[PDB]
Amino acid sequence: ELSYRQRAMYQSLRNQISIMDTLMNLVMQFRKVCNHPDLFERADTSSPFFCGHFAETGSFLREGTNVALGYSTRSLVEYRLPRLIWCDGGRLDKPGPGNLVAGFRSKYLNHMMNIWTPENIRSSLEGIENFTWLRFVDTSLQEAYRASHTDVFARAVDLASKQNRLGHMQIVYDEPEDKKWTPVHALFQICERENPKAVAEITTEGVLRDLMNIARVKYRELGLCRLEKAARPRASAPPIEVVCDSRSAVIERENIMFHPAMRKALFGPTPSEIKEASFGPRPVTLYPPRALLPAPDHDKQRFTNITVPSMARFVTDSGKLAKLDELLRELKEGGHRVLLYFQMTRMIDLMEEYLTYRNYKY
Amino acid sequence: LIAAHSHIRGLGVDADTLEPRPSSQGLVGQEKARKAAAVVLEMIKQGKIAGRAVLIAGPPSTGKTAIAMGMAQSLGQDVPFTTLAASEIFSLEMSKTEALTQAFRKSIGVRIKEESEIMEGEVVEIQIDRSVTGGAKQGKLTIKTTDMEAIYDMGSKMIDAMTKERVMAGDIISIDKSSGKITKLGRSYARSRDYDAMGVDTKFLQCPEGELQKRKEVVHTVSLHEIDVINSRTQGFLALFSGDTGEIRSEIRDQINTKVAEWKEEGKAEIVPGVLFIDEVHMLDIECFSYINRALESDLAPIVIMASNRGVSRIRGTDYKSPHGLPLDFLDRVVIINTHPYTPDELRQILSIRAQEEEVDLTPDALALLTKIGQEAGLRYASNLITTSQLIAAKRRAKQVGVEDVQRSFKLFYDPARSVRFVQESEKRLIGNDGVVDFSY
Amino acid sequence: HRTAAHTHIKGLGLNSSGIAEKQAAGFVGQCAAREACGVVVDLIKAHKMAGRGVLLAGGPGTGKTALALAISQELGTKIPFCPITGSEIYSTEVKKTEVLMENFRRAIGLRVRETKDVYEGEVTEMTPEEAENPLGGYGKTISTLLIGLKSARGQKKLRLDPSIYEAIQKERVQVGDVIYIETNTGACKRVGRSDAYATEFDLEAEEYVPIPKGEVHKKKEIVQDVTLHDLDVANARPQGGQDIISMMGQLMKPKMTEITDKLRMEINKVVQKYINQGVAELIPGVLFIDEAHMLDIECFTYLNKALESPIAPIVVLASNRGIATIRGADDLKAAHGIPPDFLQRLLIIPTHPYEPDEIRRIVRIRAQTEGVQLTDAAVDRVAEHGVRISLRYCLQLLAPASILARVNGRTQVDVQDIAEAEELFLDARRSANILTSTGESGGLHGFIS
Amino acid sequence: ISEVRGNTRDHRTAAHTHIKGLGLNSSGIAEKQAAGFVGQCAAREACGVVVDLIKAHKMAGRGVLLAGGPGTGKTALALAISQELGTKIPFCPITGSEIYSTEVKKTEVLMENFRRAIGLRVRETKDVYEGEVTEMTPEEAENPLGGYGKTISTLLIGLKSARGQKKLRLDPSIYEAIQKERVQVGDVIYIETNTGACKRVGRSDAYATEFDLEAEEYVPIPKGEVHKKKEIVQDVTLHDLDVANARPQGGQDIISMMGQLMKPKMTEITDKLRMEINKVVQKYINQGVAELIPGVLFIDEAHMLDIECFTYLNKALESPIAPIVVLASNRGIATIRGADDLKAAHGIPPDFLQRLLIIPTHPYEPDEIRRIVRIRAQTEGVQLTDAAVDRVAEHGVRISLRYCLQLLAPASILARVNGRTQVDVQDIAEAEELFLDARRSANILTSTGESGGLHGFIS
Amino acid sequence: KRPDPMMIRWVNNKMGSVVAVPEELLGTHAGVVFGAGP
Ligand SMILES: Nc1ncnc2c1ncn2[C@@H]1O[C@H](COP(=O)(O)OP(=O)(O)O)[C@@H](O)[C@H]1O
Ligand SMILES: Nc1ncnc2c1ncn2[C@@H]1O[C@H](COP(=O)(O)OP(=O)(O)O)[C@@H](O)[C@H]1O
Ligand SMILES: Nc1ncnc2c1ncn2[C@@H]1O[C@H](COP(=O)(O)OP(=O)(O)O)[C@@H](O)[C@H]1O
Repeated sequence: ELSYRQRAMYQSLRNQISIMDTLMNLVMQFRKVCNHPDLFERADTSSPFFCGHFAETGSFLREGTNVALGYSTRSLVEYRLPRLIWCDGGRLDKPGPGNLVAGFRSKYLNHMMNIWTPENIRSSLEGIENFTWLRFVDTSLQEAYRASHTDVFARAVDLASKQNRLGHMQIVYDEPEDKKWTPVHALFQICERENPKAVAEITTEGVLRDLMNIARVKYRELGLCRLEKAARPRASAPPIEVVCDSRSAVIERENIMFHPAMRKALFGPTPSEIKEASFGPRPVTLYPPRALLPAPDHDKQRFTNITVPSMARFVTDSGKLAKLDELLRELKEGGHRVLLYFQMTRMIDLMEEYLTYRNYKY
Repeated sequence: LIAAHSHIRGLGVDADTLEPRPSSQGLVGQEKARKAAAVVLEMIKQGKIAGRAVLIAGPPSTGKTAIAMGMAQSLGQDVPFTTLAASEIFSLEMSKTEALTQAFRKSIGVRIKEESEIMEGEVVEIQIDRSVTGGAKQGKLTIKTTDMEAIYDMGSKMIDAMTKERVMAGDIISIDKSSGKITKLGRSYARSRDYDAMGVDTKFLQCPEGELQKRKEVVHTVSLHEIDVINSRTQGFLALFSGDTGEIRSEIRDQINTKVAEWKEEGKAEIVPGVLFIDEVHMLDIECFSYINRALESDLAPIVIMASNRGVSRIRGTDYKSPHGLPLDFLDRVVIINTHPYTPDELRQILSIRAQEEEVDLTPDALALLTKIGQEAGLRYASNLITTSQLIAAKRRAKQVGVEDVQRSFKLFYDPARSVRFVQESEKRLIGNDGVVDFSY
Repeated sequence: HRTAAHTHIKGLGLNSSGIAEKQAAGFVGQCAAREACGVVVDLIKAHKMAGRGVLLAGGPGTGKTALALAISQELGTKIPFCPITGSEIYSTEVKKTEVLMENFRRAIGLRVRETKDVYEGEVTEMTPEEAENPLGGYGKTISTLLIGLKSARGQKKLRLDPSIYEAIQKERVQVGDVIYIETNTGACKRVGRSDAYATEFDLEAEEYVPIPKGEVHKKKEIVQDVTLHDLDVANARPQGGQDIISMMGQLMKPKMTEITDKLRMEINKVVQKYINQGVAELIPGVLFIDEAHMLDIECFTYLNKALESPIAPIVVLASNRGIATIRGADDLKAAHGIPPDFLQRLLIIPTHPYEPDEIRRIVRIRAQTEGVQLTDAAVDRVAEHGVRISLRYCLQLLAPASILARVNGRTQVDVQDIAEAEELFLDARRSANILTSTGESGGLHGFIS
Repeated sequence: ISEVRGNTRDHRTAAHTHIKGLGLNSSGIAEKQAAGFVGQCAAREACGVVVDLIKAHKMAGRGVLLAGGPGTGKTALALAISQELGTKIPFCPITGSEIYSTEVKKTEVLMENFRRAIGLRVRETKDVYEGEVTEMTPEEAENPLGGYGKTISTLLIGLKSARGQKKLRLDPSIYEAIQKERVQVGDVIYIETNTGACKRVGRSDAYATEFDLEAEEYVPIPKGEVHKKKEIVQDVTLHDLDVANARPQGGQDIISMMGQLMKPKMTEITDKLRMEINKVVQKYINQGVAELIPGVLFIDEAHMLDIECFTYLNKALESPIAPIVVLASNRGIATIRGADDLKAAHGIPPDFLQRLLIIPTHPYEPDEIRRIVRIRAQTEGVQLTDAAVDRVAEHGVRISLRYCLQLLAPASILARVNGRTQVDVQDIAEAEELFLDARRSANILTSTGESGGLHGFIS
Repeated sequence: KRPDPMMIRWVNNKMGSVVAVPEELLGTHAGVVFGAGP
């Protein structure tokens, strides 16, 4: 019978028999969809509905061969704010004229009267004082200060540079003679100095190594990383934006919503930086130093909701083509090359696309 | 290990007539209930009918779980059998309704087939090029059968796998081209001697024969719940396992239901509907029952089996009682199975199976006494005394459990009824419901 | 294909005049209720009305849910039918009135024409260009990418915004790939390798795809079906941009959020632009709140305001309960379990028990729906239940009796196979007798209270 | 760096420090007093069979109830069971109160502890080369590749340990690890043979004087052999496998690294994960490369569990991999925590109680209390006149065992404060007057809080 | 074809393995491991 794609469109258009008459026009498109639905509406690469503004190309002929693609994507939801609020001191943290508090308050609350500044920490570093432990946590006063002022993203970028040296000590300082040695300034990192995760990676029988990767292995072995997506969001939108008639807003939009340091951290070192680092006379530590964007869990859909039509979908979208595929394979084994005749000339083009997919010959 | 039901290996019915044998496959008695469960089991296998709720009812023991475990064994691994304790539904990460929705959708399999393609050959050479300071990697693999040699280009993902596997010339390897996984099968050359730290010399193998590429049809079964989790997300598919998944939106499920139907019409997938077994079902709230009753009505609903020990008992989350503790408009949708307490010869046969499963050689008089204990103390207690008497017998090096060991076990360990009397005989010294107690002599 | 409680229901079975045929489209009886449900279908198909309430009132097993699913089939696929139970409203992520609003806006659909403005080609050149920033500490930044795209109708060179190069980079595009670029979102898709240089000897399992036919720049148009709730969720959790918020918003765990009235109001303005632009048809649908007695007095008091909204779906409630205590309001009893304030808003369709010959008819409709070929004496037997026992108990026996008959080698179910089904599979009342007789006293073999 | 303290390694004494075991013959019969116990000969013999039940790997999912009044030694018996098993078998004690987490459903908290009580013992061989890098030196290849000009066929590295040094010939691919890891002569590294890569521990402290300032700490030369090949035995619980799979630790992406910078919130580990973990574990057991070592989940004040916890335990105990559960309860006939209409013995639902082996614990005779006072005194280090012993034991009969044991330390203070190296009646008669029991204090309450008033207790 | 300036090449076969280094990397820090630093 008809494939569900055919059956849906055929039913919707044959329902017009109840509405009108035009019968010849209708039964012509009956014959169309009953041959292949891609004659009636071609399956083509598609994505969710975009609930946003973009700049349309008004002409192709005027466009030329070199064109600049700006990022035009903006929200249709659009939050108009006066510059009195958004720029001239209605943001309490933004110092300037009018907002006379923010400049004082930033210095005193974040530095002068801030307990994590090294001068304050250094006064609290002995005995029963609140930073007594900082000798045995592996951070310096500088790293503690940094970690208390930078956000979780910036701190996570800093983690990307570090070496898990306490895990290597677990491999080397094993024996009674080694006394399970640990550097005394890392004394309190007990669970880093003693952790099966390090040992399981060095033993040649990977038994506990595999027991710790069970979930990620079977997820992959189930093919869930490769199976087609069964759903996606029906609508998609870019972030809502403030709209303010000032230049400071446009700069601050670019500084936050297109934040260069976050983007550089995610996407890694720039190609000239890689060249400079590899041709230099002495080694240099790049930033970040690698792309910190994760691997996508779906190994084929990656980071976008765009679908590309499969040729297997095209084959099964026509019941005749699905049935013919078995008959043509039988006829191939029967020794016949493909030879067919069509009432609609455009169906010959789809069969050429079908045959150039299958690589069977006319 | 040996667990409470490890002797149950099926339902013990004639596959032709569904007649229950009086004892087989480790089940004993309950013949009316075992035949009923066998009719349910067949309409599970047939798949045709969705959304049947069958309640197994009875006093404590009498094998209601044992029957449900016999059904699970008879379905085998392929059909989903989601065991759920009704107290699992009260999550803090999701509502009871969402927790039930996930439990239903865990019980419907999608059985998806694909043609993989695989390689099998000796590695003759490897070349890898690496960008200093990281980034790009490139390489070529030269791989061999008795009948072919070919040079395959390698991407970074494959070079990571090759180096993680520490692939070397003279290795026999297989590559699943679709997934990209590599496995070393062995080596055809000796392990070299020019280098140290080369590590373990794997199995010797002759070189693979035939063509390098072979197609391979493989089949994977995934739940509707596993399709839900990975289609509600871009990233974080470990939520299949960690359980981090939130309350999944219904738009995603509506889409998946439509697509799985389409995959069935395409012949890409077979839907394999299985069982959700809700043990202790009386523990659900009125809000849970008023969800299941309409969740059952969907075409993708599994067959739901339940067990309850409860009499005419209070429904949780409301002010009133009902049979089984289950709402009447819920029980309206249920066909009920009743299990019956065992006779002494049924007790004797069960205890013999428990003894054989634990590999304990009871003397005949010990089995008689355990049967007498079974009648008065209960089947579980009489079961617990079998392993206990085996240990006591081992203290005295006895080659069989004698009556003395069962009596010694009966002496050391109290049954419930005797413990209730012990409590009543010490109401002054135990903490009362008033919280009062006397600590003095 | 699988057979379920309502597979026999195909529609309301009305005449063109809107009178019910006494047995049609799978129904038997309920004619006055099927006629009232027809006038509700007319109220829905005529888009003019918002926020009307219907209550299907009637005891359990009187086909209230069959009526609601029949409405869902008379409306067809185009109109949104949004079924929920009252027990779905208690989310752990967001307040229960959020879930109601989400379901109200999920029950309003939109069909909208969309132009996708895209570039397609084989990547023939890709050349990044960059600036040495002042000392921000993150180092050099790519200022732009120059990329060459080749299609069948020649080629074009694109100087991309670096925001779009990040899409190209996270898509792992290379020279010689075929890519799709969507200028709506700045989003990218790697379609494959070219069919050029499509040699077999890659471990990479590449999909080689033909060069895009046609012009390298295209402006295809497609019609999208969306709900208002789909727009709310898109704009509350933005994910379609190439900005950092959209990027990280795909890495974070998805979670529901208490979408504000402010957002919903401003999406009404956006959708009304699509209407005035002529690119969208508004298609309001229906919300079926089954088991509406499981709502609570905060849900019902919210529904007052929600139905007064200048756009709201039709709401169909169903309840099976007499004079009952309102949940969350143990001081207040009312009929149907619905507050007396809210019941005034509804049109009540009362629903009635079936007669014995209707049960016989339903049993025969249901038997042939399941493919249970059933003798007339066997039909009469099953229809003695439904009178003496619930109707549902009749229909549930048909499958066991079929199994037992076929195990007995019969082609068709006799009275014997039902009489065995009646014995293996008890009704609630016979089981309730077993409880009261066996649990007549406590003990080792008693039922637990 | 740290200034080590030379003082004696004594130990603190707690309420159970005197208990050392169950005190049983090889026939399993209890000795009338032994290993710190006095009496409870029945309950000690029963616990001795439970001990042999646990040490025999047939057990799965059995339940025990220690039933008896407060003060009757049920927690002492559980600790004695734990000591009889020793450290190689997991003993996981919790109260029922610990199950009411805010952070996951309580059936998850109980299943975590249920799996904590199950151990796995994995044997593997560690195989490394380690040392200070004495040298790095390329071997130029016989047949260089055209257009490169440099071609190395071997890299040679010298590694010194405290116990010797070796000339090590390595596949040149190690250049990648050395260049990334920035290995230098005088750095301490190891080579692992399952990868051929290397990792840097640090610079050898032989070079700590190379500069007045350098920005790294130095590490000692490895004190083992230059080449290690050792079997290693890893203590693992199945709960460790749960967490290690459900929250991988080493991930190098931003979301992993942001994850490890934020609190490691518990998650409702799926049964699908746990059931696959079990299957791979059972595979490796059948290979014989691992031992399962099921241990004891001990739940004290188990009457604090509710009926939802107990109904889940039904399913949990039916698992084919499960610890033994030992419950302790003192709640008479009492209302079930989560089923206010239902009373049952021990506060355990009758459904669940039928599963447990109940062990009763009885009160103590006046002469047993006296023997306990003797055992406790010598454990605290207190020494008593016999008239002080008899006075303490008399309070044990009239008031409570626990109260009398708590008088020993106060009276020892007062004795030495009065210059006496042993406690006498004059000190006991004073300890008992500074430190009241609950009854004498309840009498003060009953007399003083007869009404509201300016000096009244608040009722 | 002259080799890439910055791809160092490892190749392994029956004869064991070698690493070959681009002439552009000799005299860089990446040459130091090979005896061919600045
Ligand atoms: N018919 C039977 N055949 C074999 N074992 C049984 C049978 N009935 C009960 N048992 C065993 O006795 C114990 C109690 O039965 P169970 O199924 O747990 O009862 P409940 O209905 O309370 O779950 C279990 O160990 C079970 O395996
Ligand atoms: N008039 C009718 N004609 C045919 N089948 C019916 C009719 N009324 C109810 N049924 C069927 O009887 C069963 C119970 O009806 P249901 O809608 O569940 O009642 P309620 O929802 O009020 O509990 C369902 O299988 C339903 O399809
Ligand atoms: N049989 C015994 N022999 C020696 N000490 C005991 C004995 N029974 C109890 N004790 C000690 O007396 C106190 C009371 O016992 P405990 O186990 O705490 O009671 P419960 O089980 O009611 O909590 C503890 O300090 C315990 O160590």
